[PDB]
Amino acid sequence: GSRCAGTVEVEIQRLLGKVCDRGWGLKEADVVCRQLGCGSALKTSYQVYSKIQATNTWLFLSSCNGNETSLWDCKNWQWGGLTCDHYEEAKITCSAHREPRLVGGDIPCSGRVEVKHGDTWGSICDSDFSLEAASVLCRELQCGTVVSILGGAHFGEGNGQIWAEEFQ
Amino acid sequence: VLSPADKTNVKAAWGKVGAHAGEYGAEALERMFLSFPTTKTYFPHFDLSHGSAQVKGHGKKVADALTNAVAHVDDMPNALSALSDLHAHKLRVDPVNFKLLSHCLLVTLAAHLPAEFTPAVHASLDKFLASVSTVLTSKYR
Amino acid sequence: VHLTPEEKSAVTALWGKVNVDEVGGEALGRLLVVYPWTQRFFESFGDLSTPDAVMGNPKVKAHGKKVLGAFSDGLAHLDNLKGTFATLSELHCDKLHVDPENFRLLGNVLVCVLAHHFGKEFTPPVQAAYQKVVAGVANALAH
Ligand code: HEM
Ligand code: HEM
Ligand SMILES: *[C@@H]1O[C@H](CO)[C@@H](O)[C@H](O)[C@H]1NC(C)=O
Repeated sequence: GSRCAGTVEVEIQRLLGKVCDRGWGLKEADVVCRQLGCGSALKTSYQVYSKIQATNTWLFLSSCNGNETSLWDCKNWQWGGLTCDHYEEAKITCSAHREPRLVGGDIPCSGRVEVKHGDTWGSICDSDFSLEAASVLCRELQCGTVVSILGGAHFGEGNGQIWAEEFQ
Repeated sequence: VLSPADKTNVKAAWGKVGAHAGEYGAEALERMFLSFPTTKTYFPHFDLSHGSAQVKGHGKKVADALTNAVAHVDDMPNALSALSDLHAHKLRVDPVNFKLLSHCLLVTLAAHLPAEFTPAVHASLDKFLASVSTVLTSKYR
Repeated sequence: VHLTPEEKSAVTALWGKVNVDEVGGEALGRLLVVYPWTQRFFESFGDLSTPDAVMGNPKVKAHGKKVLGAFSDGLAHLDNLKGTFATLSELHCDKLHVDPENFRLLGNVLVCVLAHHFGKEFTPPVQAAYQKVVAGVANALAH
């Protein structure tokens, strides 16, 4: 769904391909997230939004440090020549899949909730945001524990688009 | 072959093993079962889970046998004659499993007695365990 | 066989605290002491009769450092061990004529050294993981 969550698809010389997860930890995962520009890597898995096709060729990552600015820049990455049948495809969910922010509030950790769906910042309907979701939002922004959930545009109506996802 | 210095080192090392021998043997059996699952085929009637009372009892028996061998280091074939007959004929344990158990015993002793597992003492204990295995695997056919 | 992520994490965590400059030398010295026929290949390393001479040999320590670096290289590429150890296996098989069982003996001695160094931290699960690692290294370094 979002640009920074899902399987790692690779285009090399107009050839579609997907990364095999052998030798694929979180160190290589955050290199991809940094390459796409979405912070660090959260998990080598994603919540599926749409089906994708299957490609015969695979990208194999032997090992690389994890501080590289791009996946191609880290040493000895193999493109094709092996089958990822014994292993699985390499998935990733970067930190900007749903990055929250609080706007419109006159105090540091209060305001209208806005969540970035990869690159676009959009509001949230108060029927799609539970107390657990607000707790996760406050924890992620290092704002501690949630005090209240104020619906009906308490901090003013946002300008843009409203997301249609209920956070479970 | 066990030199007199090697016998001295083995006797000292097993003496400082002392009363912890039963749980040393239990840990060695657990390490053999986890690292080398092929040795579990010789224990189909045992509960092989971690912390098993049956595995702990068998480790106590193994360590008591090793204590008897240490005390009779000059007459080990006679000390282990019953065990030699048992393992070689009734159980038909293949000698590679004996070497695996010797390695796991050495690992247990290294992990539990790091100060006294000197390279000379490690070599002496390896020689003693090889002697035990050879005595127990001699009659194998 | 593929190594499980928990086993890989345990191996990496235990290897992070391994003294590269000393653990390899300790393992090589223990191999030369326990299995004296392995001293046949290191006749150019000087005195190797007394165990104290073997463990205190500077050449033995340097070669153990190199061996442990090769172990680390094979650890970083656990899924591709034959490819990473092709050159070393060819060296040992043709230039040095080292018996493949010596690699398994050195793996077992290295496991003993790790247990000796880490005490109870070398749990039976991480020992099983390291046994898989050293078996893969020896098989990739053999034939
Ligand atoms: C240093 C090596 C070993 C020692 C000192 C040793 C010692 C012993 C002792 C004392 C017993 C008790 C027998 C009795 O009380 O009648 C025993 C039984 C047995 N051993 Fe070993 N053993 C060794 C190696 C092995 C290995 C490596 C295996 C298998 C991989 C093995 C398989 C068995 C089995 C299956 C029994 C029968 C236990 C039962 O039926 O409850 N032994 N051994
Ligand atoms: C088990 C894993 C082992 C690994 C990973 C390993 C690794 C290495 C490495 C990195 C080198 C240096 C290659 C070079 O200088 O071009 C080497 C050379 C050598 N290895 Fe091994 N080794 C292992 C086991 C053994 C064993 C068990 C023996 C003997 C019993 C042995 C004997 C030698 C010798 C004699 C040399 C050449 C010495 C020299 O160049 O001065 N290796 N090995
Ligand atoms: C990453 O860290 C390594 C240290 O192992 C260093 O050599 C390399 O230059 C670093 N890369 C970047 C892009 O900072």
